[PDB]
Amino acid sequence: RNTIHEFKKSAKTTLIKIDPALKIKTKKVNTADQCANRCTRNKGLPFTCKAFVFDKARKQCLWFPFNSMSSGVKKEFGHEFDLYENKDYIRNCIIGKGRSYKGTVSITKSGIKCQPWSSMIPHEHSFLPSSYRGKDLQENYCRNPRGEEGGPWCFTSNPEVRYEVCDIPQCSEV
Amino acid sequence: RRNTIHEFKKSAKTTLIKIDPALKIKTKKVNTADQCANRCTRNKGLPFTCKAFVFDKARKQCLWFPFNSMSSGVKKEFGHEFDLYENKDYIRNCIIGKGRSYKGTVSITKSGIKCQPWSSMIPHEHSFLPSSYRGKDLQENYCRNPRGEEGGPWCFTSNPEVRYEVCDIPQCSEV
Repeated sequence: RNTIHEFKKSAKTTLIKIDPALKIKTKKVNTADQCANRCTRNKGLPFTCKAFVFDKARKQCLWFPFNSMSSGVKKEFGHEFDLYENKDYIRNCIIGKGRSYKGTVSITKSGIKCQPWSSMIPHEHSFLPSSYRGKDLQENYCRNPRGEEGGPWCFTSNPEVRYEVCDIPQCSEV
Repeated sequence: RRNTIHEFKKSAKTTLIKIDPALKIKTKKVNTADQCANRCTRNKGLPFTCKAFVFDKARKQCLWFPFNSMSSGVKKEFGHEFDLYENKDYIRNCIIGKGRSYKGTVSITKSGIKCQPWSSMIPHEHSFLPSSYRGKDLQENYCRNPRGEEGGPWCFTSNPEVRYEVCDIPQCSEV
């Protein structure tokens, strides 16, 4: 099957390896969907794939045994690249107030679809990605920029509900 | 309507039961479990956070739940006609310490060997059986650390020369 939509996609982004010892595998392919299928099943890869980048200009896959949180790696802007991270290795639970939560949940506790952080409809705010580096305020994911009690939250697509907390599990719950 | 049926951890012949009648549950007649997965993933038209759904193969319908098997007040229930699908977005994918309570779906050891199914005895014979003191959360070929006996979640290996090996599951506290 196609597994591309099972990854967390960061547009216009790539990863740069700084640690010489880290492995990488690259191959020319037609589409990104093909990179995802191979990463998912580690097809022909001599390591467990945690992420991959598709270079739309060169039409090439770059498979990695690391992701954007790994030491020895640096995230970087690049308009011709799209980064896809295996969600099995993107922490999906919170420890404190969800200060550093980077998961993909984008629905409020009541089920309302979150409003994109870079959007101003329905609500106006000052939570611009630019003003909160390292907070990953991309797409419409639940986040906790200021680190407020409630945990990860988001402005909602419902005009009557400015913002609402999301229902992200505590890592110790089990 | 992309198929998201694989973004869920499946538990056959199982449904969930919850007391608190204050929670909202949605139901709908469908053709396949796949149709139910897409709606939970996108969370379309659901007045709550969809964490799991059950597909009734006898009545060809699904029930979307605001909870999963790990939610308080919820219990599993056997049923030949039911298949439970839990949204992996709410199944903890990192461990704390030795991870005895790990219930994620990683199924490959640290060196990259595909895990042997717990229900299988090939290549390795073992005593980690269903009703034993060490067979509590064993399912499919997922890495597990029964009673936290090893350094972390592990599994019997599909490689005859490697009986077992630990898997590479991230610590929730590191990042």
